[PDB]
Amino acid sequence: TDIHAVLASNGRIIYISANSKLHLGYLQGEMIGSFLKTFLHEEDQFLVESYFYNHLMPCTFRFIKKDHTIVWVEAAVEIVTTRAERTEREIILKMKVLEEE
Amino acid sequence: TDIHAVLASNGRIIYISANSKLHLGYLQGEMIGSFLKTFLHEEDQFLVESYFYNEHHLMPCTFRFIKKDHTIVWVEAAVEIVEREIILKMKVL
Ligand SMILES: [Cl-]
Repeated sequence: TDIHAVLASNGRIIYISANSKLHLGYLQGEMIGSFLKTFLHEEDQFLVESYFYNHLMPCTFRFIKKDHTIVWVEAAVEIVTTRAERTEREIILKMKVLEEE
Repeated sequence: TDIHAVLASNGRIIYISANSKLHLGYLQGEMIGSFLKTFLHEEDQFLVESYFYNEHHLMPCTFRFIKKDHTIVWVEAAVEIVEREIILKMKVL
C-alpha cells in the first residue's frame, strides 16, 4: 500500500497512514503534528518547497527515517482548495519509498 | 521573472527588484519605504501579514496586488532565503 498523508499548507503533517512505521520508521503518531521539513535534509527541504512554487512528475525527495538513514520517496500531490472567508489549501499525498534493487 | 523583495519585520519594503515596474506598475522607488499592505487587495491583508510572520512554510502565498493603474494582479510569493528581514520571491500568476 502507498503511504497516504495530508499536509496543511504550511507543511504540518495533519495525517499520515500507519504504514509510516514500516517504511519510514515512525509511528503515525510520531509524525502527525510535526512538519514534513523536520524529516528532510536542507537539499530536500528546498526541493520540496520548490515543487509547490510551480507539474509533470510527482515530488521525489530523500526522507530521513527514524534510524537516521535516508530513503527515496515519490509523492503524488493533490491540492484541495476551499474558499470560505479566507482561501485555504490542503495537500493530499500518496507516497511510496523507492526501494533499492 | 521572479520579483525579489525584502521586507522588514513590520512589512516595510526594504528592497524590491527593478521588475516591479514591469509586473506591478510601480518603479522600485515608488514601493521601497512603503508598507507592502499598501499595495495589497484590502481583503488579502490578514492572509499575507500572517503568512510572512510565520516560520514554517511549504506552499506559496497567493494574493492580489493592486497595480498602479488600480487593477488587480494575482501573485504567489515564497520566502526565498531564511528583527529579521524577510527575503521573498514572487511572480505574477
Ligand atoms: Cl520558510
